Amino acid sequence: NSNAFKEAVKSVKTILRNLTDGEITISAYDTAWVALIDAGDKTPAFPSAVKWIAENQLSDGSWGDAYLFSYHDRLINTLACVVALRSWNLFPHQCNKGITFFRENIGKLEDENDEHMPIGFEVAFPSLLEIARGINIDVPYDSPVLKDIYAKKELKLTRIPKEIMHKIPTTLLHSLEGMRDLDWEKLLKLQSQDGSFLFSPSSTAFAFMQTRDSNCLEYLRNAVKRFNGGVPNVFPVDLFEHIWIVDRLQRLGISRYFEEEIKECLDYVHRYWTDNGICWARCSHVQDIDDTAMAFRLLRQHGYQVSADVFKNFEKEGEFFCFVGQSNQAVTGMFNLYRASQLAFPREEILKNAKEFSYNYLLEKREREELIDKWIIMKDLPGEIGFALEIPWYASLPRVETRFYIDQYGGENDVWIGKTLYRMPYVNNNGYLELAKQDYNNCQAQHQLEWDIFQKWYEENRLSEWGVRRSELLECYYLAAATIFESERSHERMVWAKSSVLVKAISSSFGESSDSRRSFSDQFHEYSVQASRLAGVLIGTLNQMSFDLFMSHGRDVNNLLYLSWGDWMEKWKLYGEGELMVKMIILMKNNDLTNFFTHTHFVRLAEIINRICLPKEKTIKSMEKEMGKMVELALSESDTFRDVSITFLDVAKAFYYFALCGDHLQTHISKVLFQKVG
Ligand SMILES: C/C(=C\CC/C(C)=C/CSP(=O)(O)OP(=O)(O)O)CC/C=C(\C)CCCN(C)C
Repeated sequence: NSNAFKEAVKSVKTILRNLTDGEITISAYDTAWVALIDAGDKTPAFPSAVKWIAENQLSDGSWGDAYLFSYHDRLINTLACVVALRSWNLFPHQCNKGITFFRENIGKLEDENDEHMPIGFEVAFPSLLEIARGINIDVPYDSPVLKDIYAKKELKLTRIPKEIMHKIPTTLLHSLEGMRDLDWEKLLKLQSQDGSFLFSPSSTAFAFMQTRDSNCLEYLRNAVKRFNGGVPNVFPVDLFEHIWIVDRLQRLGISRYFEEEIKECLDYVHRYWTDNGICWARCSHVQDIDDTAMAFRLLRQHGYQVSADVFKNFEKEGEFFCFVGQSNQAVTGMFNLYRASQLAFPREEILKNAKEFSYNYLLEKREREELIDKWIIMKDLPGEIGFALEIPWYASLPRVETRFYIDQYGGENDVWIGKTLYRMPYVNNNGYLELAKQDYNNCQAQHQLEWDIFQKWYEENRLSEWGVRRSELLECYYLAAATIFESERSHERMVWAKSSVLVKAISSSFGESSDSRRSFSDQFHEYSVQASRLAGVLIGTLNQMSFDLFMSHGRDVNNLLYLSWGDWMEKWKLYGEGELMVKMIILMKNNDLTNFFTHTHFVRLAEIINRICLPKEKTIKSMEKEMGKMVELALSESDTFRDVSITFLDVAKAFYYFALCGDHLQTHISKVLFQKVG
């Protein structure tokens, strides 16, 4: 909580409060199509788009992404801008430098092995070349590398279902500028509600040139105004931006700083949610599975009511697809489907099918070394997918997922792929990463203090002689700290860790028979020599914890502590650790939620947790089924009771993670607790 830290938090809040239709970089290709429009008197309709072009040429004469050089991106943006400038006979200094760049680099188009192909390049690029030849621009139309691209365009055009494109909304509307022989009377019926052709400024500019439709013009006027002459390759991106910012702040481990602002963002997303899902932009007649899956997951996680029926439209013969009627299955979309499918409730068959499909799809891509995505160049997509394949959501503890994501997140260096390369500065942001590194390291420093205190407690109480090994001590501390990690929740974190250790000692030391258990239970109330000693350890520890909470927060929970341990002991002697830990955590909270221990919803959750937290595949699957019921109950909870339901889910996930991964935790424990980020 340095001043600098607080100011950084305030800067992220200012971002969140001020989101509108998307902070997205300008596409020179799209700006050039806007700049081509004739106002009606043989002058540009948008002189500020022509100015943008001339002002934003790169020093080598190209246009495009300055920080990620791609021949495809540079050559299509540069050709478009030269066509725009030459068409009006304006800015010849820039126009000629662009022609020089094109002449010198066109032969290099295919030089980069792993270069990602801009969307629609193979139709859009030859189309621009034919415009350029029409206005007599002297570039090498006969460059040898250009034989195979032109062949591809005619092939693509014969495959497009052009009659369907005129009847129902499809993704083809985003790219009309490379097509010929269109029927505008039909296509105008498919205009989006903001005047665009599927949120593409270039496609909309071409439509306007062919139809002079006023609603196309208003979409363009609005975009050119917002971006001071330029336009992006897709706009708006309001839903994409709202959803991805929430996802990134959550995964980076810093979302608790932004609770109010995140609620407002998700209220916005929910306002535009529909029974058919969503795309990147509100109020669309085309939806996509990546936006739909991300919004579904975040809305369900935050307690909004959403139906898994939204996914039905994307399913075909047991497989799932990014868009209806297209074969694309992007790694990132299927990753986001896999994440969403894990929030399925027991009755949601379509998500069970989606979970199987997307898990197996990603497993195969990983095996074949095809974890590469058409929509984005990321720092570490294989790392993200690898973690998701290895650690299901039911086993994913907050600090474990965050510790790995902070090393995967690309910050400002990720680049998205549209018709041209683009950036999303409020999704992919180095300041978020710096805040996340600082916060992670600050919490980790506190955990290291506590780990020293905990080892001193273990040694002073001689717990090694009551059957608790050093390796177990570290596991108990880790599961608690990786779950309840905040510096201000030390009391909850430490009561869970110490309680779990004492249950192990008591069980190891007195759990063998009914006599041994009675012996211990009697000594607890009475406080056989041995049982009295371990009993005093337990009692001393409860007293210290309640005293510390009283001195720090004024809350007296002593009687509550003893009641809960008493209840656990009764059942143990006869024959429920999950429920004991949940009560302990709730007791140490800086408020009073213990009034809920009697509530029907508490009792229901307690019944389920005691079935998860058992005293192997079959056992894991049994736990998952019970987990599924807990999730549905917890996620459907009243706001005041939310903290309690969250606690049940916390404890259960720690148990599930241990059951699944507990044979080989060493690298996770080291990264989470003992290796600083950065
Ligand atoms: C309508 C769009 C693409 C064109 C249609 C498609 C899909 C063609 C791939 S089919 P193909 O395999 O044949 O390859 P090409 O022919 O198109 O080059 C998407 C525009 C939106 C964005 C850029 C925002 C994405 C935000 N999302 C990441 C969250």
